[PDB]
Amino acid sequence: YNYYATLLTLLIAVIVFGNVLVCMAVSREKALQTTTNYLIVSLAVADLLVATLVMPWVVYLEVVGEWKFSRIHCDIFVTLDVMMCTASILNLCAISIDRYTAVAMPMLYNTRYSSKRRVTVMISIVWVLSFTISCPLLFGLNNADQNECIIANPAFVVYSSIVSFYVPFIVTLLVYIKIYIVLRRRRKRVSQQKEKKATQMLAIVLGVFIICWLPFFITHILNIHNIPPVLYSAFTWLGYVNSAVNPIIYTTFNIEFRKAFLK
Ligand SMILES: CCN(CC)C(=O)[C@@H]1C=C2c3cccc4[nH]cc(c34)C[C@H]2N(C)C1
Repeated sequence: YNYYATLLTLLIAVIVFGNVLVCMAVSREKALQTTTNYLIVSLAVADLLVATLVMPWVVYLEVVGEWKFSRIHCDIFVTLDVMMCTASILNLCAISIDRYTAVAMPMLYNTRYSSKRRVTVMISIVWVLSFTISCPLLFGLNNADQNECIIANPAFVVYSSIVSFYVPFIVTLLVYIKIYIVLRRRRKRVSQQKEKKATQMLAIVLGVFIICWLPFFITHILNIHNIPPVLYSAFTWLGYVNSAVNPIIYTTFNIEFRKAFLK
């Protein structure tokens, strides 16, 4: 099937274009070099690595339908898929925690020396944790056959799905609704279109993260404890589309990012 090549190649190109523009914008503009924007750059790097390393072999699987490369190559492919997707999800959770620090710890957030240490620790933790989650697949824990490159371990699927998605998902959800409650509290305590804008952004980021990743993981848990395969593939491609949409929703609304993208 050569019909998948076009569509999936445009998806890869869209992801690469958006994340590269975010990285170039943050690097070039001195006003944009802040620690929250460095968390955004970490998310963009995760998405760019998804598009560059992981997705091209996923296109190969769709086109050829069978794995005609080495078995160790298949192991690298699956562990890279898990690692980069987990890194993207954990970067989203880190951005949520940073935005919470902005609202509930305004004085500590403003301090440069403490904020640098916080963000360097968060970036290190998310990347190390994604690597440690993905590493057992390198050990031949996956049981793929010679023809096909897939993950056939239900136990690893459940255990990695939990730590990689569910608890960062619950944490991000609780953190964002906490930010919403604090925003409403200060709105009651106290032009005003910015206050509705903040609500819009929280709803948009939550909705994108729910729609793109939740169906895939819930389908995995339901499967491991029948459903057709085409929607399974589409659910995986939705998770990949998360990487396409993240650099839009996390930068294109902010004005300073728009100026850099125009320039
Ligand atoms: C069809 C077979 N493939 C391709 C290698 C998968 O199932 C991939 C397995 C994933 C997976 C399992 C378990 C935990 C996880 N966290 C993050 C991901 C993940 C990414 C996720 N990708 C998108 C698909």
